[PDB]
This record gives sequence, C-alpha cells and structure tokens, in this order.
Amino acid sequence: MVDLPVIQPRLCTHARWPAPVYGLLVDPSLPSNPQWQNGRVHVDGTLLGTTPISGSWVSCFAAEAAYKFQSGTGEVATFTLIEQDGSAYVPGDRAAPLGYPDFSGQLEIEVQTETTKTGDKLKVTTFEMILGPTTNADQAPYQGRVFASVTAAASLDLVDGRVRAVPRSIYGFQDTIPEYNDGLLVPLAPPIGPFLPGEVLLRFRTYMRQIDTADAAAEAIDCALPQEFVSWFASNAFTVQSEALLLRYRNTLTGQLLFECKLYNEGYIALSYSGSGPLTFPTDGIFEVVSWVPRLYQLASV
Amino acid sequence: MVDLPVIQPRLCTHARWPAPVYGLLVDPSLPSNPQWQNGRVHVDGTLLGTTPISGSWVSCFAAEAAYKFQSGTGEVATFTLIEQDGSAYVPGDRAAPLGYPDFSGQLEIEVQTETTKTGDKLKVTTFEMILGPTTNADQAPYQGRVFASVTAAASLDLVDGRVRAVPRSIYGFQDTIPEYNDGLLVPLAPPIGPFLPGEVLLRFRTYMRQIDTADAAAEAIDCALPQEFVSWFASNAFTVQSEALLLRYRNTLTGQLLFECKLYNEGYIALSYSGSGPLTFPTDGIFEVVSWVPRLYQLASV
Amino acid sequence: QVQLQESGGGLVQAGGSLRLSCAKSGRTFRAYAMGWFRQAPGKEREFVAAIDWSAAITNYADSVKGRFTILRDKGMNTAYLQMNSLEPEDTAVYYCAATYSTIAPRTSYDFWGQGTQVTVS
Amino acid sequence: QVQLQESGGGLVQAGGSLRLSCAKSGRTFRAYAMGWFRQAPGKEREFVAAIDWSAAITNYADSVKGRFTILRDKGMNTAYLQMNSLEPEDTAVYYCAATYSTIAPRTSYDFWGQGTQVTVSS
Repeated sequence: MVDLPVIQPRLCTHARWPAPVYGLLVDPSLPSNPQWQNGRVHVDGTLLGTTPISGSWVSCFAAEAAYKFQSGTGEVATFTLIEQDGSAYVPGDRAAPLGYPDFSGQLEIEVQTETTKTGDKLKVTTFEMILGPTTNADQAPYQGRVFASVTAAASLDLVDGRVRAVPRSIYGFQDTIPEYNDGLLVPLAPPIGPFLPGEVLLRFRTYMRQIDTADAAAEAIDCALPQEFVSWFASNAFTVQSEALLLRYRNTLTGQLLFECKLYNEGYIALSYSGSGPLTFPTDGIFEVVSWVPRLYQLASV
Repeated sequence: MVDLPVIQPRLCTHARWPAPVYGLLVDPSLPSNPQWQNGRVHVDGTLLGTTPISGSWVSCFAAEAAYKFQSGTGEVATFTLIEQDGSAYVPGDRAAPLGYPDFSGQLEIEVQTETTKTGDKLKVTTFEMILGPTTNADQAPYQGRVFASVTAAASLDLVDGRVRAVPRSIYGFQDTIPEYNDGLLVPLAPPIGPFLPGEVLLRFRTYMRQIDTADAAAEAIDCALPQEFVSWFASNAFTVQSEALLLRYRNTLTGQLLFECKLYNEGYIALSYSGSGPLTFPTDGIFEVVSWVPRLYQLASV
Repeated sequence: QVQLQESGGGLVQAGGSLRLSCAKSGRTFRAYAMGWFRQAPGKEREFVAAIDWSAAITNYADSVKGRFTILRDKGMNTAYLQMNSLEPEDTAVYYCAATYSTIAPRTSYDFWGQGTQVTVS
Repeated sequence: QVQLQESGGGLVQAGGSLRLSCAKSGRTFRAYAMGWFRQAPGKEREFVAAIDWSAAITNYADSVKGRFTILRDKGMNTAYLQMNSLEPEDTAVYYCAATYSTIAPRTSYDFWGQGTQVTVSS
C-alpha cells in the first residue's frame, strides 16, 4: 500500500527554493491553479515538468560558461546548459533542465570562477540573471542557453569552464513561470487542479533571501509537496487504486486531528475551506494515509 | 523488512555539503574511521551527531545576529545560534545545532541583512567564518556562539535580526572536525567503523565551491550515505535483525553486478578491497538489499 | 542595442495634465531602472523621476513631488509619467533614460531616449 | 587582543643556519597571513617572506630565494623562517607580522611582533 514518510513539515525541504519548509497554510485569495514546474510528481512516482529527485538541484543549473567584457554592460556570462549530473541537456518534453527555476524575477547566482587578474585564482563570483518576465534578456533554457551579467569597471579575466549556479537572492520575485524559450511554446506540467467546490490547495511555504525595500515582508514561495514527499513517490513504486488518498494531519505526541485532506494522485493536496483569507497550521504534525477515496469524496471542513 | 530508495547515486544529495553526489569510490590512503558528525544514521532510524533530516540544513546554521564595526578588523557578526526550524538551541548530547558544518577551514557564508544606508535596504551580505582549527576565532557552536567578519572601510550599518547562514565557498578546507567548544571536548558521534580486516569505507563524494590557487584540484568531500538514505532510515521504522545488510550495486540497464557490500546497521558501507590506491565506481547503478548477514560475513573482493 | 521610444509630449495650459510613456526595446542582461530627465533652454539635464525594475521604488525631484507620478509593471519595459498641475517652469525636452540598477537612481544613466518637447502656456 | 611572539634570534658565522619561530595568540575573526620583515641599523624595514592561512601560498624577497624558507601548517598560529646560507648583510631585527588575507601579501600588515636580533659575523 501507499504510505508517507514520517517527517514533520518543519523538518522537510522546500521543492521550489532550496530552504527549509517554514509554513503550512491555505489561502484562497492566491491563484487557485498554479503552474509550478518543480515539486510536481504523481503518487505513482511519475515526475512532471522540471521536477528533480534531489533537493540540491532546485532553483539551480549547470553549464559550460563563456565570459566576455562589454563596456557599458560589464561582465556577461553565456551559460550553455547541461543537466546537473553532467549529462548532456537535450531539448525534450519539459521546459528546461531538471531543477531550473520555475518563478520570475532577477536571481543573484554564484558560480565557481577562475581568473588570471592577480589575487585569488579560483574564487566564487556573483552574477545577476533575469528569469522573467519577457522584454529582458531573451532567455532560452529550453534550447540550452541563458545569460547573466554583473557591473564591472573592466574585464574580470574569467576562464571559460563548467559551473553549477546556485541561488543567492531574488529581486522583483513573482510566482509566474519564467521565460523558458524566448516567447516560444514549451511543454509544461499542467495547472494544479481540479478542485471540488469548497476545496483549496494546501501550500508548503518557505521564505527567499531577497533584495527589497527596508519595510518589505519576508518573500513567501509555496509548493504542493515538500521535496521529501517528491523523492518518496519517485523512489517508491506504488500502485494507484483510485483518484485520491484521504490524509489526516495529526499531532505527533497526542494523535489529535489538526485537519483531513485529499492527496489527488496527480500530486497536489486539497482541504475543504470556506474562509476568504489565509489559515495557517502547526508545522510539527505528521500526515497519515487513511484510504483510497474517489474524486467526489467530501472532506470535513476546517 | 529493509528496502532502499530506488535512486542512482548521481541523482542523490550529499549529506555533508549541499550539492549533488558526483563520485562513488573507496580509497584506503584516506582516514579509515572518519568522525563525520553529519550524514550519520542507524538503519533503525536513530540520527547520530548533528545529522539533520533535511538536506537544506547541511553545512548551515540559524542565529540571532548582532553586528558591530571595529576599526582595523571590519564588520563583525556575533551569531547566537538557534536550531534551523527556529526552536531554541540548548547545549546537549551533540557537538552543535543540527546541520552545523563538521569540517574545517574558512567558510564564506551568506545571510539576509538589513542596512539603513541608501540603496538596497534588504540585501544578502557575505561574511568569512573560521570553522577550525582552534587558535583562530574561539568558536563555541556547542555553547551557541560563533563569530564571522568581513573587510570594510566603514560600518555597514546593519540592523540586528534572525539569519540562516548558507555556504558560498571554502578556503583552507580540511576534513577534520571544527572547533565546537573553544578547544574543549564536546559529545561526538563515534568514529565510523569498525571494519573487518580487508573491508574499507564506501565514500559518496561531492566537490566544494572553493577559494584556491590556479592549479588546485576540485575540493573533494566524502560522506557515508547520501542524504536520501539518511531521511529514508529516519522516516522508516526498520527492525534490525543482525549486524549488517548485504547490498548489491547493479548496472540499471544490463543487470550486471558491479560489487557487493555490507551496510552496517550503524550507518556505513564496507567493501572488501586490498588495493592501496583509490578505485572509482559508476554512479548510475542501483543499490538493492539482498538480506541481513552476520558481522563476520565475507564480501567478494572488488 | 537598448532603445527608449517616448510618446505623449506637446502643448498644455497652466494647471493641466499630460501623460508621457517610454518603451524600452533591445536585449538587456539584468534589472534596469526607468527614469525621466528634462532640459530647459540654457540649463543642464536635471532629474525628474525614476522607478526600479521591481516597480516598488520611486524617487522624485523635490520640485515635482505631489504633482507627478511614475508608474511601471514589475519587470516590464514601459514606464509612464502622469504630470498634473503643470506650470511654465515645467517647459523642457523630457528624456526617457534607463540604467542597470536594483534601485531608482537620480544620476549616471547609461541609456537615453530622443526627448519629447513639453510646453506649458 | 591579538599578539605575536617571536624567538630564535642569535649570533651565527657566515654560511650558518638559524630558525625563527612566531606564534599568534588572541581572537582573530577570519583567515590571516603570517610574514617576516627585517630592519638593519639606520636603513628601512623590508619584506622577507609571507605564507597564507591555508599554508599553500608563499612570497619571498629576491635576496632570500633558495636560502630562506617560511613554514606553517594549514590554519595554524605558528610560522617559521628556516634561514640557511646566512651572510653578514642578513644582519637585522627580524619582526613577525600577521594580517587579514586569503593570500601571502608583501605590505599592509596590521599586527606586529616585538622583533628578534639576528647577527651574522663574517
């Protein structure tokens, strides 16, 4: 039978930004049917979109990097993408290499660089890269090419070589898919859904290192499942008996029910909630599988 | 009965530094019984040392930061450690908060900062932090207090607040435990072992973003198990029947055996190898559980 | 190459309204502020208003605060200057400019539009 | 506060060896280079040798190359100058210094020893 890992949400890894899960909530004021490409897996272990098995791949990419200096722009990096295991990136039935960011804004990335200009020879260099929207850098990760740059008074004298770019911070974050193919079509995991009337998406929330105004809120990003649940479905071989699983999220010490929900076999969780504003949950419970249930199974309201 | 997640090593997360597993090897020329504090778990699910469940916690820490400028030194950060889920850190029966680095050298770290200066008000600031050895900064992560600094001509005018430090790079890496308690003793997970005569540690290897001279090798760091194995044992409630599990590492495609090994129930893997130099293995195989075997089970030589 | 195309200048009476707009075209390689400068005859190019790439930060010249509003969509290539309560002292060529930045700077812009004449009675 | 303590200074015959040692004590807040400078009577303070915190990078003055070696263990608080084939022109007060760096600089050292006299008699 299908089971779940015995891990409290607060001890889990986020599936869209490489950080701890800090929050668990529903918020029907937010887009109901997001088209996230990471954190997407079927109960049967079928990965959707750019979803990787390893949490360390999330919001990262690998590449053959080529550097040039262009006065008035600065140091420009052209990244020829490969998959993070070093295997060749081949345009296929998904938007980008596995783990490639699935949100918009400007990412500060860090890469191992080698310089000939004298000081440290191997070091780590920060670049700025626009994920989206369009009318910026004409990114084409679908075709294996993306662009980043940083202000420099003169050439950094960087040597061409292999990098794995990892995320430092987000500026002008927006939760809409990035520019995957310079305005052209790409294969996308479908919008999350559908939901019964009165059902809403359960969100696993983390907070992103940001560049913002002195008074900004923590920058929230949500996913359908923590990364441990993603790898669990992918590294297991479950047999799907019905459209959904009834889960009960319970206090770990007492067994007190906090809420019941449905894991649709397409990899998203619904609660029955009729309020208009956000409702948060303790992050120190455990999800238990109760039973296969049909699509139309009516949950106890929260 | 015990099973393992069906994941090739090359698609797994490293358990001591937050990066992909790139290499799988034995090397008798290296320390035989390393005292690693991260990536330590029992087959029965007991976490050892500072080992976190989440890969995002590895080589990171959370703290209340207090910053000061000191003419001649630069900006100084005093970090009062918390556990990475935001709960209080209390000195107990391990060296440090969960996921604290278990190696030595100077770690460049990144933290969310807030400044009152003009320009970016929330931004990410890089600091340099000595992990070890002792005779440097008098670090006491065991007691909940560590120090970092960065060169500045003037005060960075940083506001005190909560941070999660994540690693940018390593300088002067050395794979020995860091300064946990200002040169004093701390509770430690024991050395990895023991091995029968002829048995050697299987190493899962990644490479660290580094600061070095032009002609440095990639900076290798080894762990006993990938993080997906660590969370798998911790999230399962496996009954231990004898000292070791016989595993077979097989070519996914051809079904060919590459080697057999013992997963000792104390959370490390042994091969029988009598060479004196390193022997690397393909990273695209699958580990399968054959059975429970006694301590004295004799592996076929590799 | 970065080009900035302006619309919406011309002649207006004292106390009236105009809306300038500016469209950035050409490939850029990181975030950029959009801004308005102006030059009256015999005077230097002076700062009017600017908005960061995220569209969350605005700076204004003291002489226009409360009268002018700069608008922009997050990450997008079009900026608008809503100019209300215009006065003769506001007569100038208005220049759209853009510059690589994560803020809304008042100086040292790299990219320049053609200028549009604004004339108040 | 940060202190440097050096020793091993004495009198030796031309073509002799001498070994200087230095130890840093007190709290430092990031990696630090350790170096040797010298100052003969009347003349100006000159660079001799330096070694980075990782103990992988060394810089030497041209006048001491193939004669003097600077030694250190990665991350550790002691540096050594093995002074071989000593000549009367090497006579001076030898000062230990340390400075915040990931390399082996030649100038701008923040921390200074009290110095030790080396005298080479022809």
